[PDB]
Amino acid sequence: SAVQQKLAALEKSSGGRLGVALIDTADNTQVLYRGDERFPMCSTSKVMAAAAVLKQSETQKQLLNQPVEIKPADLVNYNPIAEKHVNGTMTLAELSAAALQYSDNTAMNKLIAQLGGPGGVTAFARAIGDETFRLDRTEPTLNTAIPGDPRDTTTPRAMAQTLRQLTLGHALGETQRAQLVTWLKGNTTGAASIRAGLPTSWTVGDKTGSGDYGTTNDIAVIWPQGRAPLVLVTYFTQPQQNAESRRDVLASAARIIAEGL
Repeated sequence: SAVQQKLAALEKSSGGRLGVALIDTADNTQVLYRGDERFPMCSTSKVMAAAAVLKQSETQKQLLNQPVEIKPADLVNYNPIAEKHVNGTMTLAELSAAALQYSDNTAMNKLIAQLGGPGGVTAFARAIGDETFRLDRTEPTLNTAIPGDPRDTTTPRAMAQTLRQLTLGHALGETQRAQLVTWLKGNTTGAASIRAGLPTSWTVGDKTGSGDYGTTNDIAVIWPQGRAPLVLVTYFTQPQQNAESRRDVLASAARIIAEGL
């Protein structure tokens, strides 16, 4: 398709490795570029951790209001929200919001612990049919994004399907699903990524991700005004360990996808 040639040309111009998966829910059509290759998830993994806690709250009705202590030792490299509550508490809801909307790494680590470790996040993925997702480490080491390293990776295809189920399908209860959508729609870190490649009139909920090897990711649900929603995953990684983020590549990929729908 014209789109796959344009995505290939974008990738060639960028010097990196680009992975894209679009699902059009209007007709369930998929557009894939390196859709079955593994990419480091980085902070896009935080969606699965939040969704797993949400699933727990279906049975533990009060779980999200459970206070969790933030101790100094819990603080890692990037904790914009947890920092504000050191030696205090945050609820599991507040921690979920912080992980998704501010990409707080301490918050993410508290969610993993609530789930009994990285194996508890991966287990939820398997439970909802994602056999590709694997979370092996905690923050910040899950962001090393070493070429060839299968730890803490997924594929664009797999993440797109899973993100659809969590947000548009019924992998989660109705209330949990809505809460996740509300959290994603209030993301604050995505203005320069997928959102920058799309019409301003479209509503977007997304979770960005970044790590070493210039890894620059964004996963998003898109509600075009007067049209079925779309799921768009864009993964991008580069061959130099100290490469700079390339959020423009994600916007450009979104723009190329928008040209055709």
